[PDB]
Amino acid sequence: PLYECQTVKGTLSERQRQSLAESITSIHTRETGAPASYVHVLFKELEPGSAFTAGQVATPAIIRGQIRAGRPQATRHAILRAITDVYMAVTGADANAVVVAVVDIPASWAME
Amino acid sequence: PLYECQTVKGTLSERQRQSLAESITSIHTRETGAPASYVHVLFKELEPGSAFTAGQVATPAIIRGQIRAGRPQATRHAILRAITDVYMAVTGADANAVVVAVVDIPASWAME
Amino acid sequence: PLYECQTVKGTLSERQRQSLAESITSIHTRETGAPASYVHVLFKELEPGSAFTAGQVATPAIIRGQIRAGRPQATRHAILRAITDVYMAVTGADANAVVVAVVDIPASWAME
Repeated sequence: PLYECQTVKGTLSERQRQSLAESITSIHTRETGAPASYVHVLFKELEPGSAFTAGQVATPAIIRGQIRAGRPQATRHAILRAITDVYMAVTGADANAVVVAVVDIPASWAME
Repeated sequence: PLYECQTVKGTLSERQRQSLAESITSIHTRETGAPASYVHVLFKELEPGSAFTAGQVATPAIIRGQIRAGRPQATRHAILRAITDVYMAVTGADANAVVVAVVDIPASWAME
Repeated sequence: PLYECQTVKGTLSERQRQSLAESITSIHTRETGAPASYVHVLFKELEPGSAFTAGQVATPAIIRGQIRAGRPQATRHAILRAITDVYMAVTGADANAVVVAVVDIPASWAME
């Protein structure tokens, strides 16, 4: 599985990144039952004038996760809820300034 | 909905990113009938010599958009065309060096 | 066709990026029968400490390829194993620290 977090530069500190990484990992290994050694979390930062919401300069938080297909929605939704809650708990950011998406990738489409 | 623009470092200015963000937002809100508040546009730059076309160093432009599934193909094509026409007009780029993709995301795969 | 390579900043030399760009382009054109002019390879770098495996900081390598739908699995698999072998040869990375994915995008969903 691959989780990518995109925020405007200056949003996350090193401690917050470390926290989110350990948490997101634990969330996946708990909701899916997979070994952590295959769970990858990536953090990317955007320049202040490179993030827009409704056509205006903003600071949205986008977290995207690619997981393996063959899982019920209750599982995906559980991951969505947990990831959403933990980011808001770590950063204190607003809910509508946070977007989380977990998509399916067929196992036949990946090689690890 | 999320739109991401990937170009070589130095391609877009502040004014251009503002224009493209406003343009993409307007195009999406019209064709899909979705509010602007949910429309997010991100800009990412690539280091010189890290973008390749036909095995050689080039400056392609990649704009990818993840929208809600359930809308007809004519709607998607209209979004594809408009974004492509706009980017070429704003930047002056070659059509053969511009790639736009609008993929469907199931409504229950995202949380916001 | 679009191939993105995510690594920790400093992992790939410019010569390594060149070699990977050519071989990946070569593999795709060999297995699909598509012109090289449509093949785009992008190299993105992550800041050290912004890339995590399990719970801690690591140096994973993510190569994601977006190709067009309508092609059989054997084609995609051949691309997957080839890219995997080539990357581990060029860089010397561990197989457990390398992830390759090749996803489908319907021709109606892209424009170039």
